[PDB]
Amino acid sequence: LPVSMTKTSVDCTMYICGDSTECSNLLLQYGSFCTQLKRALTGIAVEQDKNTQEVFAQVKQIYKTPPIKYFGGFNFSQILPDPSKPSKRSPIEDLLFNKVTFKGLTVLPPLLTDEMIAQYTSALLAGTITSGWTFGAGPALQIPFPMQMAYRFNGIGVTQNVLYENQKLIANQFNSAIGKIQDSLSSTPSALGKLQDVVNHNAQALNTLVKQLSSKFGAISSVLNDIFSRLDPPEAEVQIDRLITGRLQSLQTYVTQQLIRAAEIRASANLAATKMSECVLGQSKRVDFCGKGYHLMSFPQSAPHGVVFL
Amino acid sequence: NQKLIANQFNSAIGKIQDSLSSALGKLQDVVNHNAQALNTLVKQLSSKFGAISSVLNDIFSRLDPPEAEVQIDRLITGRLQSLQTYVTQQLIRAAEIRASANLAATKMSECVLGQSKRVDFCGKGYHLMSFPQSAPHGVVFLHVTYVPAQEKNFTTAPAICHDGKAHFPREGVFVSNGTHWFVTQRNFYEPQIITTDNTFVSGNCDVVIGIVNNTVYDPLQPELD
Amino acid sequence: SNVFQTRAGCLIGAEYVNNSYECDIPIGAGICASYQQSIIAYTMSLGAENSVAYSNNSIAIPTNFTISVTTEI
Repeated sequence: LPVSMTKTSVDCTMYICGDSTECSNLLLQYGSFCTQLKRALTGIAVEQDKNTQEVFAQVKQIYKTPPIKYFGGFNFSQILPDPSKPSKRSPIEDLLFNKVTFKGLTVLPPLLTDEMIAQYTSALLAGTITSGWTFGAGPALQIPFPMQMAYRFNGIGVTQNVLYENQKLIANQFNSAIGKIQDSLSSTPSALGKLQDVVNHNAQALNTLVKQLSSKFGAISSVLNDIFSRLDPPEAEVQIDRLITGRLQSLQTYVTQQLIRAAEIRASANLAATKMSECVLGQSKRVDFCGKGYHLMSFPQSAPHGVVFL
Repeated sequence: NQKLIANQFNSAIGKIQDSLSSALGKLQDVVNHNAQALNTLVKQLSSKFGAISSVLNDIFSRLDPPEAEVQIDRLITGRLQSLQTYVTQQLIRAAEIRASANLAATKMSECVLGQSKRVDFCGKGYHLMSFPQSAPHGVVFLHVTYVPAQEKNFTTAPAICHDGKAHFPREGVFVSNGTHWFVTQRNFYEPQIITTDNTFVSGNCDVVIGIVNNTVYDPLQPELD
Repeated sequence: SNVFQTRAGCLIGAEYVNNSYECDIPIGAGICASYQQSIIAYTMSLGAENSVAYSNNSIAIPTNFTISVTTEI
């Protein structure tokens, strides 16, 4: 699911004019448009840091998995963090990261570093492996995991007997299905796609804006310096007026499209905070919300600008 | 334990008045977002928009009327763009409140009109009830929730083997105060003795790892005694 | 006289501290700033570390309840 998008800031004066004081003087006569455009992009940008804090900052305390990691025979090495890798990203998380890998258009940095967005995921995935659903409803209370699974079987209508009695088979089936997960993404089908569409959507968005800086918009030339010098002062301002208006519209279209796109991401960051509570911190009785079948559990993993739940 | 629950609810309801009075930013954000938008529209009326002056009257008075039209068009086009941006941002803002009205209709239906089993939809905790209070352009819901507290550590065993048949607990967990084995309800400690009433017997004592031997009491046999 | 470089940019007027506390004014890139008395920039603390005590045979059962009337606007 895609949780957040790139937070960008645009300087109206450099973009509309750019090393042309005479243009800046003309721009003021247009109005407060620069102020509203910065207010719009600043709100999109602060939301992009609440979209990423509502999804992963659920847990109050950074819980930690034990030094010895034997959990009933279920093997979580592929999911739980290992110290050798970049950050301490876990092996599936490393693959997802490697898979996905100006002219005033600044790109602000996200407030929470991927070292932290990843440490939040280690707490979420280390008290869901010890305590259970308890961590999200109060003080985290420890339950041995081959027993948390029997309580999660009872919620699909199947008795506890069907886990302890068939425990090793259930464990091998979990460990093997966990193993194929890396290959399913790493067989190179376009699985990440949804997150990568967001990067591509944003990069194309900026490219249209930068490549519209080269458009006459019905004026004599795309270069302000030539028009300023090659035209007389009254003539220059009237032709310049088309250039500033067109560039103001191109910046305005970027923000309108960007607010519509931010809404789609806020919708996907509110579906991933209903799936990091109902599915990561409880068992969901809703149907097909959390898997085709009867949900037994779900595990969070952080990918570039989004979340993968297994 | 009815009185404790009653005072805990009653005091907690008391703190809400002060805490709300330390909060309503989400509701005041809408009032502010709307005001800024209306004034930006009024101030744009006071902007030249690449014209000799904002006032239409002065433009008509100090220019010849047939020639003045192109300058007038400059103002009208700018103001139509200004209104069109108002309507477009307002359409995008309307669909943020429609999304919030839809979650409030859902929270009213699944929390005021019933008890939700969804996690953290109606408070952080296990929902017990929820109360609706009107606020100026929104709703404030006083979600009531049961929060487990004061934990204690015990030794847990998955099955209890008596007479070579595994016995699993019908509802609950098997817990030990160090020496005596008991069956407890999971979300509140209520230690109880193990009898066939609270235990389901399935299988033999050689298939589950962690079965602990003990005595599952028989209720019928002592009355026979 | 206090200058310090962070991924977001150069923060002038604030002295980097090696202490860690919660985020009051979020500067960006993992660094948060507040007012000690001077203005101190630090690395945000995600929260307090707790290690749940996982064990093959230990459970913890909640022995009391609290009734909390939270508010959502």
